[PDB]
Amino acid sequence: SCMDLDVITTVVKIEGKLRNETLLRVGKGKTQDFAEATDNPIIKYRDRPLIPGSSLKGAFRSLVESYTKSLNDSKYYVCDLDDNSCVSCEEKKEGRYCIPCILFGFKDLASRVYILD
Amino acid sequence: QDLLDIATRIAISAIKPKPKSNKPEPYVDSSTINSLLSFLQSRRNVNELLLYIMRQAGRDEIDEETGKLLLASLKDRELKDAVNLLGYVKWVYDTLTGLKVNYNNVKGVKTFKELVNILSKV
Amino acid sequence: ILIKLKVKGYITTQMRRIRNYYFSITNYIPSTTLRGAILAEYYNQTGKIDENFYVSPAYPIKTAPAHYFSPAKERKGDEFIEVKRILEKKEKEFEANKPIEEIMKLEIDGKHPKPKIGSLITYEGETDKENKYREFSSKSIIQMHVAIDSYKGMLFAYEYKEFDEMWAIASDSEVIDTVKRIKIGRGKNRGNKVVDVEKVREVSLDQSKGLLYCLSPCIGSLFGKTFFKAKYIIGDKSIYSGWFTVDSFSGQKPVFETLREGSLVYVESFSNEKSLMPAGLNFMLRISDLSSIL
Amino acid sequence: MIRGKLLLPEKKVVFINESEVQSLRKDVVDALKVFSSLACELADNNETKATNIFADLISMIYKLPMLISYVPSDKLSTPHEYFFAYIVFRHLVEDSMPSNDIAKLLEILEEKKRDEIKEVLDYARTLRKIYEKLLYVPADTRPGYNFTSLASHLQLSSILVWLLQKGSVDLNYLRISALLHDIGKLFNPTNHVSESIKILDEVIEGSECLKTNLSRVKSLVEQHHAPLETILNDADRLAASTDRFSEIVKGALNNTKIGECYSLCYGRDVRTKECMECLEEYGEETYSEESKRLYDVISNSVVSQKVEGNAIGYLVYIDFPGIQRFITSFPKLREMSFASFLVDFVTSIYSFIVLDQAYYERTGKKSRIPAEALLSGYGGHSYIIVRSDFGSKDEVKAWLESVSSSALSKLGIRLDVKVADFAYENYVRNYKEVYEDMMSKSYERYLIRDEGKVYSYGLHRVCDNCGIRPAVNRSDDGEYLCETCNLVRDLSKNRGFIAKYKSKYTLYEEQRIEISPKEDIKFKLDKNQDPTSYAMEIIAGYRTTSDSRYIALIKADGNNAGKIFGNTVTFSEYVDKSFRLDFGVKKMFYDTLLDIMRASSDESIKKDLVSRILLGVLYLGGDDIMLLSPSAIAVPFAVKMFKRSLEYTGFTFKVGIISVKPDHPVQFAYGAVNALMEESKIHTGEKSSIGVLVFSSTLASEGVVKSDLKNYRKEKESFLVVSNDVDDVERLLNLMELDDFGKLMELYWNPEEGRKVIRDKIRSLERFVNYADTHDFYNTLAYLIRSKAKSEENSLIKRIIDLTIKGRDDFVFPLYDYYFILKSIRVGI
Repeated sequence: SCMDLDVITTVVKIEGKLRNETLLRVGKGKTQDFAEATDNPIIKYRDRPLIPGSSLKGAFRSLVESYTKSLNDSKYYVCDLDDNSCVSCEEKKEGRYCIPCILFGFKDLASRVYILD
Repeated sequence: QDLLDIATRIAISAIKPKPKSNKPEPYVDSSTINSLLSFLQSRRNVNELLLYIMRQAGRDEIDEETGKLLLASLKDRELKDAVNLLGYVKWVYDTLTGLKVNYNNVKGVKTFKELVNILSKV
Repeated sequence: ILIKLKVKGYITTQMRRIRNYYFSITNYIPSTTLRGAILAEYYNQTGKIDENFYVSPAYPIKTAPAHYFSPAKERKGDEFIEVKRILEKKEKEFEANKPIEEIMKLEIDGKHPKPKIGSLITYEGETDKENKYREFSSKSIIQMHVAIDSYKGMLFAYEYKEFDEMWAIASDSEVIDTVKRIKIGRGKNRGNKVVDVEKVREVSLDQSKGLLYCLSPCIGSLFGKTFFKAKYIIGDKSIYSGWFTVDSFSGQKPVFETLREGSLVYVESFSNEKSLMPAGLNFMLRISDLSSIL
Repeated sequence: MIRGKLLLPEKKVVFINESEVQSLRKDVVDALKVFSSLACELADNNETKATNIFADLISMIYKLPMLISYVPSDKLSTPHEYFFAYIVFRHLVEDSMPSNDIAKLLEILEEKKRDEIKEVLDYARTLRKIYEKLLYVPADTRPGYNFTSLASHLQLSSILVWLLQKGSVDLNYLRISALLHDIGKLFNPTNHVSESIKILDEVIEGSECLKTNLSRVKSLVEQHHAPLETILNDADRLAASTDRFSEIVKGALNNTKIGECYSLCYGRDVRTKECMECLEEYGEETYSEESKRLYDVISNSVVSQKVEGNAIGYLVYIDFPGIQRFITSFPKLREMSFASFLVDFVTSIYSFIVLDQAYYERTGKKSRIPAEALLSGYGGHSYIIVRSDFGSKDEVKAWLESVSSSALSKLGIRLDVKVADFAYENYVRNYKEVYEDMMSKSYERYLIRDEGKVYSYGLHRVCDNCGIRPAVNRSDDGEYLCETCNLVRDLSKNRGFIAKYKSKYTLYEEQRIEISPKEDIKFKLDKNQDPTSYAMEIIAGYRTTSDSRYIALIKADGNNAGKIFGNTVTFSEYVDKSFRLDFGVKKMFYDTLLDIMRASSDESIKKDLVSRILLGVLYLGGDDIMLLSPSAIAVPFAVKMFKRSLEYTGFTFKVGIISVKPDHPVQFAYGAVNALMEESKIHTGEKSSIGVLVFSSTLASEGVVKSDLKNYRKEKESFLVVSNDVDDVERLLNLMELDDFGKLMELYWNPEEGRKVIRDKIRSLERFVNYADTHDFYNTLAYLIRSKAKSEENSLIKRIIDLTIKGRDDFVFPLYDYYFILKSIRVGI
C-alpha cells in the first residue's frame, strides 16, 4: 500500500542555493507575452527572475523515469502521463510499484515530494 | 445590460475578418483579449491597460477600429467596471467564435438582446 | 375612528398547529389578534387595561371581504362586479312582501355569476354601474428553525404573510393616541419585521335597523343573550376561537361557531345588552356599496 | 356494412372493424349466460329475485366504470365495489338496510361479501372489452346522427324506459327488452330484431332456471311486433325517439347539398338497407365529410320546443358546498384517504341508497330504482335521476337534505341538493338548460339561520367555552383527539389504506397478474410496528426505516370542461363525452401500469413499484385525478400517462406535480399541488400541461406557490415556464435516457449507483441554474450561450441548451422547470 499520506511519520526539508553553471534561461512561459522588457522576456516574480517549480518538478520526474526504466525491474514501472488506467501500486498476491508516481504523484495519487520555487 | 451592449459592439467590431489571410480568421485573436484581461488583472491600472491596448493596436495585432472603440470606452473608467467590461467582452467574443457567427450576420447589432434573438433564431 | 398600519413586512396570522408546524389560515388579520396586540402595548406602556375597547379586523388597504351580491363574473376567475348603490337598490322591497328567491336574482345577463362570500376583494374601477373588482392575493413565506442547546434535537416551522398598508376601525379612546406600534403575531418576541399604528380622520358610521353588512363574524345570540333578530341571513358559518373577560373567574378561549365575515343579514331589531364589539364580533354597518371605504 | 363513429372535439371519424364486433358477439352472449346463471344461483329457484338480479347485472354490463374499479380488488376498497354489492344484495334481503347510521351501513356492505364479486371480476376483462366497443360505436349509423356513441344512447334508453313506463305495464321486462334491442342494433342494424331474437334464444338455451320468464319475454317481444299494436313497442319507440332528439330538427332536411340519399335514407320512413347502399354509393370519405358538415350546421342550429305537460323525471345534483375545511381537518395521510373515500361514498352511494329506499317505500315495495339511474358520483359531484312520482322537486330536495343532516349531524358533512326538471313527455332538455336551472336554484344554499354550539378548533387542546359538556376526549397518544376526529379514526381503523395494503389486486390481461402489497413491499418492519403509521413512508418508498426519500403528488384536471359541456347539442352527447373521458382516463392509468410491468427487469422490483403506486392513489376518474406516486418514478409516469391523453379521452389536462418530504402535512400539500395544477394551464388549451416543483427544504402551501409564481415566473423574461407542454418533457426525458422504465427502476432499486448516476446527469444543469440564481436574466442568458459555445460535439450540454433555447418565442425559457424535473428523480433516490 503506497497511499500512506493519511499517516505522516517523518518530514524532511531540504534547503539550499541553486547556482547555474551555464547561461541559465528561465522557462519563459510568457510566450510572446511582453510585460516590461524587450521581445519575449523570461518570467520573474516582481522583477526578480524565478525558476518555476513546475519546470524543476518536470525535469526531476523525467530523470526519475529514466532511472526507473534503466533499473529494468518487474516490481517497478512507469506509466504514461496521458494514460488514465495507470495505478500507483498493486497489492496483488509482493506487488508492483511506480517510483515516479510514488514521488511526484499521479492522477490516482497526490505527490509526496513538494518542490518550491 | 448596457455593459453587455458595449461588449457586444466591441465583439462585433473585433469579429471583422483579417484580410490577406489564408484562413477566414477574425482580426482579433482570443490570445490577444486574454492577454488584455490578464494584464489588467496583474497591473491594476487603467492607464497601463490603455497603453497596452494602444501598443497592441500599433503592433497590428488588434483591429484599429476596435482599439479606437476600446480606448474611447475605457478612457475614463475605474478598475472595477473595467474588469467587468473585459470579462463581458471575453464572454461575447467566445460566444461569437464558438457559434461560428460571421460578421455579415451580426453586422451592426447595437443591443445584446437583439444579438441573443439572432442566436436563438439561428 | 380610522387607523392606518404601515406594515409593508412579513407577519403571521391565524395558525393551524400541525404536529409541530404552523400554517397561515386567514389571509386577513382578525380583530381579536389586533385587539390583543393593541392591548398588550397598553399593558406594556402602563398596565391598566380596559375591556370597553373594540377594534374592527384590519384588512389590506383598498380591500374588503366579499358578500353574496358581489360575485365573480367568471366561475374560476377573480374579477368581481356589483351595481352602484346596490343595497339601496336592494333592500327597500324588504319592507314590501317581495319573495326573497326573486330578490336574490344574480342573472343580470347570460352566464350568471357565482359568488364567494367572505373573500378579500380590491376595488378596481367605475365601469358604469357595475364596478370592477379584483380578488386580493398576498405573499407568504416559510421560516423553519432548528433546536439546539451546537447540535440539533428537534425542529420547528412557521409561515409568514406579507402585507401592505392596513386599515381598521377602532373605538374612540386615548389608547390609540398613546400607542404607536404593536407587536402582532404568534411569535411576538421572535419573527416581527416592522409594525406601526397611524391615527387618521375620525369615522362616524351609523348602526340601525335595516340590511347591514356584517364586517366582523357576527352572531345573533349567545347563551340565550339575544342581540338581534334577522329576517334573512345570507352568508356562511364560521368558527370563533378568541378571548373575552366576564369580570369574575375564567374568561378565555370561548369557542362558539358564528357567521362568516362579509355575511349579509337583514336585521330589523336589536337589543341593548353587552355589545360584542370588544369581543371582536358584530361589526355590522349600513353601506351603499363596497365604496364605503372612502 | 360500414359504420363509423364521430369523435369530438377533434372532429374525427373512425370506422369499426366488422370482424372485431362479430368476434366479440360470442363473448357478449357468454357474459349474458354467465350473468343469468349467477342470478339463478342467487335467487335460489326464484323468479322475481332472479329477474331483478339479472336486470342489475345487464345494467352493469353497460356501466362498468361506475360498478367496477379501474383495478379489480378482492377487498372492498372503492365506492364502486360498495355500490355493486349494494345493488346486488338489496333484493337478497327482505329487510331494508338502515340508512340512519353510516358505520352500520358500511359494516353491512362489508358483511355482504360473497364469491359473486370474484365471479364477475373473472369475466371483467371481456366486460371491459364490450364496454369499450359500445363506447366506440355510434348509436345511429346515419351521417350527422353518429356523433353520439352507443353507451350514452343505451343509458338514456334505460332511463326513459324507467321514466315513461306507467300503469300496470311491466318494467323489468321492458328494461331487458330495450337493452337487448339496443345490443341487436349494435350487432346488426338491418336485422336488429332478429339478432335480438337469436340472442334471447341462446340465453334461454344457456340459463336453466329462468325458462318460463325469459320465454315469456321473448314471446312478448316477438308477437308484439313493431307494426303490430302493442304497449311495449309503443313505449320503446317513444323512448328511442326522445333519446335521439335529432329528427325533430329540420336543418338536416333543409341542408340538401348532395341531394341523393336525403330523400330515401332520411325522411319519415327509415330503411337501413337504403342508407348502407348510399354509403357505398358515395363512399365513407364523403360520408365523413357530410357528417361533419351536418354536425357543424346542427351545432350552429338552435331549436326550442317545450312540452306544455309535466316533466316525467328530475335530475338531482349532489355536491359538497365546502370541502376545504373538511379536508384540512385531517393532517395524516391515512385519515385524508379515508376522508376522501367517505366524501365520495356519501355524495354518491349514500344518496343513491336514500333515494332508493324512498322510492321503494313510495310505491309500497312494488318497484325499485334501477341501478343505472346513477350517472355521476365520483369525485364528489353526482347526477342522479328520479321519477316524477315523489311529487314536488323542492319536496324531494328537502327530504334528501333532512335525511343527510340527520345522518351526518356529527361528521360535519352537509350535502347541497340541486334538483332540476330532467325531461318532458315529448322532449328531453339539453345539458346547458339543465345546468342553467341548477345554477339558478343555488341561492337557497346561501340562506342560513343562527345556531349556537361549540366545535373544537381543529382537534387540539382543551378549550373552555361552555362547560356543560365534557372536555375534548383524551387520546391514546395524549391529548390530540377531537370527537369528530375520534369518530373518523374509529371508522377508518378497520377500512381505508390498511384495507388497500391487505388486498390483492389482479390485472386481467393475456396473462393475469396479481399484486399482493403484504408480500410485495420491501419495507422491513418489526411485528410490533404499525404499517398505517408508516403509510406515508411506504408510499414514498422507504425500503428501510433508515432511508431518506421524497414522495410526489400528482393532480390532474380537464381543461375548459364546463363551457365544453355547456356547448353540447344533446344530453346523450354529454353522457357520451363524460363516459369517454372517464373510461379513457382509467385506460391510460391501466396502460401505464402495464408499461411499468413490462420493463425487462426483475419481477420483484416492478411488483413493488406497482404496489406502491396503487397504494398511493386517492381518487381517479373523470375530471378529478389524485396520485401519490414515489418521486423517483413520478414525472416519467405522468409523461407516459398523458402523452396520449388527446388520443384516449380527447381532453387536454392541466397537471401539477410537487415533491414534499414524507413528514409534510397532507392537506396543505394537496392545496399547494391544486394551486400549481390550476396555474399550469395552457392558455390556448390545445395541449396538456405538466408543472413540476420540488420542495427540497421548504414546506408547501397554496400561498407559497402563488407568491413564488408571482415573483420568479413572469410573462416576458422568465426561467419558470410552469405551463410546460408534455412533449417537451418527453423530449427532455429521451435526451436524459430516462423515458425507459427499466433504466428508472435500475436507478431506483440501487441508490448506491443511482445517486451517482443522477448526480452526474444533473450536475451541469444544476450549475446553469446556480449561475441563473447568481445574476439576472441577461447575464444568465449570456452565460448559457457561452456554455453552449464551449461544448464539444456530441456532448449532452449542447443538446440540453438547444432544447431549452430553441422553440421558445418570448424570452421565456424552461430552465427551472427542467431542473426541477431532474431534481424530482434526483431526490426520488
